[PDB]
Amino acid sequence: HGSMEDPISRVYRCRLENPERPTSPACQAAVALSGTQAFYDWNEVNIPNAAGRHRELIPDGQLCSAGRFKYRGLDLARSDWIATPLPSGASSFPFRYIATAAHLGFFEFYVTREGYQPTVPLKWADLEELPFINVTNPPLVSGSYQITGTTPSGKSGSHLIYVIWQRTDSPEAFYSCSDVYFT
Ligand SMILES: *[C@@H]1O[C@H](CO)[C@@H](O[C@@H]2O[C@H](CO)[C@@H](O[C@@H]3O[C@H](CO)[C@@H](O)[C@H](O)[C@@H]3O)[C@H](O)[C@H]2NC(C)=O)[C@H](O[C@@H]2O[C@@H](C)[C@@H](O)[C@@H](O)[C@@H]2O)[C@H]1NC(C)=O
Ligand SMILES: [Cu+2]
Ligand SMILES: [Mg+2]
Repeated sequence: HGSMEDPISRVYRCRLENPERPTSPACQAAVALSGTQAFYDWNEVNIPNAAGRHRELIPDGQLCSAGRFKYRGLDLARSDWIATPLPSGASSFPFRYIATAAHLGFFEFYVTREGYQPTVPLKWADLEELPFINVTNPPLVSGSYQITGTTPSGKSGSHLIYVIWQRTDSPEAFYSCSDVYFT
């Protein structure tokens, strides 16, 4: 159980804005759609069944909810999701995935391709084909996994990082969307 902490996922950020009275316009819209309980369950954007079959089980336009109607507020294609500034072509960004319960598993990091439009629902073809980080059981430190990688280098502006956490002792996987701004 968990989600991305840095850059922070939509689901965990909206939780931290308080589901009872959200502060950012995008989270207001998201909580209005999904209701509050989904956001208190920010750590469980999962498919208990995945077994690595992400593209098969998750329809286009439902990447951020992982095809789960419960998390449909995360699929909103808004221009005003709050984004984490991120350098393009750098190896020092402190990536963090907060785990309420650690698991045996690996994390695949994907970024959106050039010419991604935040105003269009996220489709599989909006992401790069290959992950820019794939890491098995990275160090767990103070409740968060610390992950190192090089960000792809010819990027600027509003993008998204999609993190898939596939367990190795279980078919269960977790799915995280993080809004970022390359700069
Ligand atoms: C990201 O990294 C993980 C490993 O940390 C990749 O998963 C592993 O993929 C290996 C092959 O590329 C799998 O091993 C081969 O598996 C079978 C086992 O029966 C053997 O026949 C064969 O000789 C190899 O041993 C390995 O099983 C798999 N590990 C786990 C726990 O699933 C991962 O690959 C991706 O997801 C897996 C589940 C498969 O769908 C892979 O094809 C797929 O590439 C890496 N992800 C990427 C995108 O590269
Ligand atoms: Cu868990
Ligand atoms: Mg690595």
